[PDB]
Amino acid sequence: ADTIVAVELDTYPNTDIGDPSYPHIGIDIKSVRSKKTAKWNMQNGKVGTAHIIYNSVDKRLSAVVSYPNADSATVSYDVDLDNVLPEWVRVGLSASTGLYKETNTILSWSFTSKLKTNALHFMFNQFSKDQKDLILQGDATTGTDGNLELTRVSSNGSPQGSSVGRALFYAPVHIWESSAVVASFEATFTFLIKSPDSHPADGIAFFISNIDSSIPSGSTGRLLGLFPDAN
Amino acid sequence: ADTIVAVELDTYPNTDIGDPSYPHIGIDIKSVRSKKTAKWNMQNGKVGTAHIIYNSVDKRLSAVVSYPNADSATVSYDVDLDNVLPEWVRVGLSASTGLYKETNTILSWSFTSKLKTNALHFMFNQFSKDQKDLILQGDATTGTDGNLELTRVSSNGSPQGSSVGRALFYAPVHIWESSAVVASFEATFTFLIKSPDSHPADGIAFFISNIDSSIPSGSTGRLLGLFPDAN
Amino acid sequence: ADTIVAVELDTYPNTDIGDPSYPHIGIDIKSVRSKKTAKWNMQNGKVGTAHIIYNSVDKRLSAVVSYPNADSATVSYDVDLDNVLPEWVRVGLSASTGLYKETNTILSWSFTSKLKETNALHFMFNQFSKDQKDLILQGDATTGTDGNLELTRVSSNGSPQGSSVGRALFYAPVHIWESSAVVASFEATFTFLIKSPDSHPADGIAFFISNIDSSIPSGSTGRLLGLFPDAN
Amino acid sequence: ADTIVAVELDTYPNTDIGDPSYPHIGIDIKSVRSKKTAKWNMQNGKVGTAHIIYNSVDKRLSAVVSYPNADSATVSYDVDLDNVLPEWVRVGLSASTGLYKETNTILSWSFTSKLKETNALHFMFNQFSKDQKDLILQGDATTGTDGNLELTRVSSNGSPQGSSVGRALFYAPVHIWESSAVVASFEATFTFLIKSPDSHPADGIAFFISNIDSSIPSGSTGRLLGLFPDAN
DNA sequence: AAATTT
DNA sequence: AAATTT
DNA sequence: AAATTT
DNA sequence: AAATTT
Ligand SMILES: *OCCCCCCNc1c(NCCOCCO[C@H]2O[C@H](CO)[C@@H](O)[C@H](O)[C@@H]2O)c(=O)c1=O
Ligand SMILES: *OCCCCCCNc1c(NCCOCCO[C@H]2O[C@H](CO)[C@@H](O)[C@H](O)[C@@H]2O)c(=O)c1=O
Ligand SMILES: *OCCCCCCNc1c(NCCOCCO[C@H]2O[C@H](CO)[C@@H](O)[C@H](O)[C@@H]2O)c(=O)c1=O
Ligand SMILES: *OCCCCCCNc1c(NCCOCCO[C@H]2O[C@H](CO)[C@@H](O)[C@H](O)[C@@H]2O)c(=O)c1=O
Ligand SMILES: [Ca+2]
Ligand SMILES: [Ca+2]
Ligand SMILES: [Ca+2]
Ligand SMILES: [Ca+2]
Ligand SMILES: [Mn+2]
Ligand SMILES: [Mn+2]
Ligand SMILES: [Mn+2]
Ligand SMILES: [Mn+2]
Repeated sequence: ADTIVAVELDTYPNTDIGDPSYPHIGIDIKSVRSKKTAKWNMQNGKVGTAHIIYNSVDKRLSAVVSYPNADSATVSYDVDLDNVLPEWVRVGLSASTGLYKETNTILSWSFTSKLKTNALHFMFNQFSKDQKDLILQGDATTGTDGNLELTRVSSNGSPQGSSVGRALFYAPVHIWESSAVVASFEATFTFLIKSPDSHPADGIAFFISNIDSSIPSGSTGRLLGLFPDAN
Repeated sequence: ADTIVAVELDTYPNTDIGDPSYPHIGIDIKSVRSKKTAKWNMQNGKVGTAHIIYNSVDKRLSAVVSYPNADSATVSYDVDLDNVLPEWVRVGLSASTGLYKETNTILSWSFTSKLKTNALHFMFNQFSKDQKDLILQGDATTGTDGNLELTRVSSNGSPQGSSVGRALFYAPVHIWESSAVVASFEATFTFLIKSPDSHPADGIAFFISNIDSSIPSGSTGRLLGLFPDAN
Repeated sequence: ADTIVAVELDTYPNTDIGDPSYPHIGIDIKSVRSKKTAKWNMQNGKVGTAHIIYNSVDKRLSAVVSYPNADSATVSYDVDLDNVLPEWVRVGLSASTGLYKETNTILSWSFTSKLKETNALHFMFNQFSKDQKDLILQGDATTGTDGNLELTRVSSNGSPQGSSVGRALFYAPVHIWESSAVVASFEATFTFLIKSPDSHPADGIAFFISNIDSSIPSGSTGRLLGLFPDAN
Repeated sequence: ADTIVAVELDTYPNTDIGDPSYPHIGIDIKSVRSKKTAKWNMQNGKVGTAHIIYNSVDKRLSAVVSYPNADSATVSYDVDLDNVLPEWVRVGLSASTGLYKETNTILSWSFTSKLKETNALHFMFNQFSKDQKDLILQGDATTGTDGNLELTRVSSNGSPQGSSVGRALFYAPVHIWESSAVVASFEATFTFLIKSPDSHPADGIAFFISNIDSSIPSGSTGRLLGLFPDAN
C-alpha cells in the first residue's frame, strides 16, 4: 500500500469508521481514521480556502479552512514526518463521492517546500485543458471554466456518485533530509463544494505520498481516494 | 518604555538576572529574563545562522541557531503576539558589549511577513555605506566589508566594550490583524562573533518593537540594547 | 524640483502639452511630455491591470495595461535609469482630476526590486486598511474605503470630485541601481477602477519612481497628474 | 529532432561551424550556429554566474555571465519564443567535452517562470544530493560529488575526461507561453566552475529549453554541446 | 440531519 | 593556435 | 569558565 | 470634442 499523510475536508460523517457526527477537517496519518479532527461548518455553494503548514522545528502539521465573513476551522497534530514519509514524495489533491455526491472543484492550488537552501514553489490560479505539470488520476479533469474537477460532473453540471480522482504535481518533492537545519512546506487551495442533495459527500484532501502513489482500487466514498480500507 | 519581543543569542551568563550558567538562546517577551532558553555552543570566529519563525495558527515563536557541521540549538515558546505587540511594528537586530566584548557582525539578514494576502519581504546579503532602508541606532555602522557592525569595532579590528547598536528595517510591518485568517513571519540572519578575550559578551538579538523604538539609555552589556532594566 | 520617472495611464488628452488625441499610456522621463505613448482603450467602470518592468541588461522600461477579454496596450522606451534616477528612490502611485473627473481607485499593488550576492525587496497590497502605516499618503489619497486606496477625492456614495490630487508612496526607500551590481531589475503591478459620469473622464493614474523626499508639486492637479510642477 | 533554445557558454572556438576565434556566450535558436555571440573572458578554475532573462513584452532573450571583480559579458537576441518553442517545455543544463576537456561543474541552479490571474513555477538548487529525484540526468551527468552537479565525466581526484556529454533537466514540464496570457516571463541563474589542464579548454555549458521528451542527440559530444544532432 | 428502535 | 598543404 | 569562600 | 475666432 502507499504511504499517505493527508488533511481531509470530510463533508460526510461515516460514524462506523470513527468520523465525528458532523462535517469535520482531519489530519490523516496512514489511516482514514483521523489522528485529530475539528468541526467544520461547510458552506454548500461558497468558495472556501484551505491552508496547510508544517516545519521541522515544531513538527506540527496544521490546517485552517475558512469562508469569507465566517469563523475558521483549524486542526493541528504533533507528528515527525521524517518517521512517516519517504524522503522524496509527490503532493496532491484527492476527492470522492459515494451514494451521496458533491462537486469537488479546485479553483487554485499553491505549494512551497524549503530545505536549509533548496526550494520548490508552484502556483495554479487556473487549470488548462492539457496541464502537463499535473498527473490526473481516476475521474479528475482540467480545462472546464479553468478549474480542476477532482470527481465526475455530467454535461448538465450535476455531480456523479461513486467517483474518485486526484491531481498530483509532476515533480517529486524533497520533503525531509537528515542533513537539513530547517525544512518547511505550506499548501493553499480554494475549492467549491456544491450538492443538490440534502447531504453532500464525501470530501477533498490535500495529501503527501510515495512518488508512485495511485488511487487504491474501490477508494470511492468514505476512503476519499487515499486508503484501500477503513483500518 | 518600548514593547519588545526578541530572540537573544546570549554569549555571556548574567546569573544575577536569571541567565543560565552557559551561553544560551532565549525568547524574550517584554523582559531580558527569557521566558525560555536552550544551551548554545557558540563558536568564536565561525559564521552562524539564526532562523526565527512564528504563525497565527500555532502561536509558537521558534528559533534555531547553527554552525556548519555542528548540532543546532533550538528554543520555542507558546505566546499569542496579538496580546503582546501593537498591530504595527518595526523589526530589527540589536547587539551589545559591556566589560567583556565581541564583534557583533551581521553578514546577511532577511525577513518575510504575510497576512491573509498582504506580504512584505526584504533580503540583505550585503550592506552598503549609505543603507537608506535601515535605521542605524547607537554604534551600528554599515559598509565595512559589506557587513553590518552592530557594535563599535576600532580601526585595528578590535571590538570595544560598553557598546550598543541596532539596525531596524525602515518600513513599519503589519505583524497581526483581527480580520486575518493566517499571519506568519520568518527571519534569517548570518553573524560572526569573534572575541580575543577568554570570554565574549554580550550577544545579538532579533527583535520586534513599537515603530518608534530607540535604544534605552544605559542598555549596554547584559540588557542587549533592548531593555532599560533587568526586571 | 523632484526627479520623476513614471508610467502614465492618461485618460484625458491635453493636446496643448503634447498628449495624442485619445486616452494613452506613456513613459514619462522627468517631463509630463511622454517620451513614448500608445493608444489605450480605457473601459469606464471596469477593473484594469497595469504591469511595469525594467532590468539593467536591456535598459528598457516597458508597461502593459489590460482589461479581461480585451486587447492589451503596451509601450516601451530605451532609457538607462542609472543616468536619470538617484541610487535610492521611493516608488508610488499618483492620480489627479481637474475640470473633468474620475475615480482613481487602486484595488491591489505589488512591487519587487532585486540587485545582484542579491539584495531584494518585495511588497504586495491586495487590501488597504484605514491605518496603512507602510504607505505615505499625500494630498487627497485615502485608504480603508472597501479595502481600496482612493488616490483622489470621492464622496460617501463613491462619486468622484474635480480639482483633486493624491499619491501613495511605499514607506521604505528602494535601492533601484548600484554601479557594482551585475543585474538590477524591478517590476510593479496594480489593479485599478476608473469610473466617471463625464463625457471625457480625467486625468489619469501613474506609477512613479522619485527622489526619496518627493512631494506633490504645488498646483499639480489635472494634466500634471500630481507628478510635475509644470508642462515643460 | 528536438526543438532547442539555448544560451551557450562556449569555451572552444570551432571556426568550421561559425564560432568566433575566442571563447564566447551565444544565443542558439534551433542551431549550434549562434544567432548572436559576445566575447567571454572565461577564467579557468574560478566560480562564474550566468543570468538568463526573457519576457513576452520585450520578446528579447538576454544573458549575462560574470566572475567576481571582472567585467560581465552580455548577449541579447530579439526572438518571439511563441513561434519557436512548444507551449510546454523542459528546462535544463547541458555540457560536453571532445578532444579537449574541462570540468563542467554546476554549484547552483534556479529557475522562475510566470504566466499572467497568475501561474508560477520556481525551483532553486544550492546543493545537489546523490539521489536528486526532481532532476532527469542524461549521459554522463552525476550529482552528489561535493553537493555539486557534474554535467560531464570527471575522475575520483576531480580530473576531467574527453569525449563526455551530460544534461540535467527539471522533472516537471514548464508552461513557457500561452496565447491568452497578458505577460509571460522566465529567468534562470546558475553558478559554474570550468577548470582544465588543456591549453584550450572545451567544449562549454548551455542552459536550454526543449520539447518535454528531449534526449542527448546521438554523437553530440564536443562542439554540439549535447544539444544538436549536427552543425546545420 | 432526521427518523425509527430499544 | 600551430603545422602543413597548395 | 575558573578561582575563592563557606 | 465642440464652439468660437481670425
Ligand atoms: O450532519 C449529518 C448529515 C449527513 C448524514 C445524513 C445521511 N446519513 C445517512 C447514512 N449513514 C450511513 C453511511 O452510509 C451511507 C452510504 O454509504 C455510501 O455513501 C457514503 C456517501 O457517499 C460513503 O461515505 C460511503 O463510503 C458509501 O459509498 C445513511 O444511510 C443515511 O441516510
Ligand atoms: O561559561 C562562562 C564563561 C563566561 C563567564 C566568565 C567570566 N565571568 C565573570 C563574572 N560574572 C559577573 C558578571 O559581571 C561582569 C561584569 O558585568 C559587566 O560586563 C558584562 C559583560 O560585558 C555585562 O553583561 C554586564 O552588563 C556588565 O557590563 C565576573 O565578574 C567574571 O569574571
Ligand atoms: O476626441 C476625444 C477627446 C478629445 C479632447 C476632448 C477635450 N474636451 C475639452 C477641452 N479641451 C481643453 C483641455 O483643457 C480643458 C480643461 O482643463 C482643465 O481640466 C482638465 C481635466 O480635468 C485638466 O487636464 C486640466 O489640467 C485643467 O484642470 C475642453 O475645454 C473640453 O470640454
Ligand atoms: O586563439 C584561441 C583559440 C583558437 C583555436 C584553437 C583550436 N586548437 C585546435 C584545433 N582546431 C580544430 C578544431 O577541432 C579539433 C578537435 O575537434 C574535437 O575536439 C573539440 C574539443 O573537444 C570538439 O569541439 C570537436 O567537436 C571534436 O570532438 C585543433 O585541432 C587544435 O589543437
Ligand atoms: Ca467521512
Ligand atoms: Ca547575558
Ligand atoms: Ca493628459
Ligand atoms: Ca564551440
Ligand atoms: Mn473523516
Ligand atoms: Mn540571557
Ligand atoms: Mn499624456
Ligand atoms: Mn559557439
